[PDB]
Amino acid sequence: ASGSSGTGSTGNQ
Amino acid sequence: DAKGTNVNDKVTASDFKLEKTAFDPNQSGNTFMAANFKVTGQVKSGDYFTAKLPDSVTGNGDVDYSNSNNTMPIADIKSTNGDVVAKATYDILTKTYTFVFTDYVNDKENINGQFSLPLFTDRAKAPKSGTYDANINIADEMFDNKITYNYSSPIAGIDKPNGANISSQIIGVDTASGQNTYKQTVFVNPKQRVLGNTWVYIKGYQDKIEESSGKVSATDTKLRIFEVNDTSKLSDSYYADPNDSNLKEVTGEFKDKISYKYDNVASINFGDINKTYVVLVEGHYDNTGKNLKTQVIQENIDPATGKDYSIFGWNNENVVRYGGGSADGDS
Ligand SMILES: [Mg+2]
Ligand SMILES: [Mg+2]
Repeated sequence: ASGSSGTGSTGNQ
Repeated sequence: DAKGTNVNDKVTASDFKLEKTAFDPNQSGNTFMAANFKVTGQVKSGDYFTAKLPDSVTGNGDVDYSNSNNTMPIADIKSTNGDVVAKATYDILTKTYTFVFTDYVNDKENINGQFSLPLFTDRAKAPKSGTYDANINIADEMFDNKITYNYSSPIAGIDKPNGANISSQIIGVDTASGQNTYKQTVFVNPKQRVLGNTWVYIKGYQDKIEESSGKVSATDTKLRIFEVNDTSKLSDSYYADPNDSNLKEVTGEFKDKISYKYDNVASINFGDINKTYVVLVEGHYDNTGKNLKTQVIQENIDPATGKDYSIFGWNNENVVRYGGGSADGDS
């Protein structure tokens, strides 16, 4: 994959 | 059962480790904190202990909880049999995790366990690449760390003096509330080149409409557009504060220049420009359960010659990380 990508957490839901 | 007494004074955390101390949040980089903990003596249901994060890190990362009262559930701390030992939540505003013991603990003693929780950059408080202190409190004890963010630069595009250049990042996605909002920052002309007949396209998908949940439209999308005074002052992290004096909102100058005529895309007519602009996108995604994937595109010419066309695209998608923990005590 190209561009940029983010990341986070949904707290296991 | 309800959150009761703070028992940080009975809980000691130990063997603290970050999974890694350097990463790139613009390529989905993150870390984890891992620690053991043990209770001296007995606790009861409703007793709780906490962990507190500093300015440089967050527990939520690019997932946004502003529509869910700034609170996020965290994985349960479970015993071997699978019984819940503590339920956990995290406050986005105060960066505090709270672990509340369940009645599992009432007949136990010397409960001990461990957890691994994902930690992310704070794009607002750590806006530039560099090393930051990341001193973390667990149960009234400090565990000092340094974390290095090597952000992939947002300053990207075609390699000509009049080349199209644009980048973006989705920095908030609401997965919890049901509203399905997302927040995206777009940097238009971050090279600050002189561009002719500039057009920008913000898509709710990449190459295949059916493969993204994004919905860009007059009813689902609001755009705010800011002229940047000093490009050097823009974040590496893609955070951009609409109230920062470096940004001058010019949204009212684009009322005839924004079109939602085409499917799942908004076009913006920038014309002849020589500055960088920030576009703050407040959007929505559908309930198909598909990944949210987007692409922004900019095309332009060389204004002095009318030719030397170019076009540049920039894709975004985000990934989710999870935590886990366990604990048991003797009867
Ligand atoms: Mg303590
Ligand atoms: Mg449309």
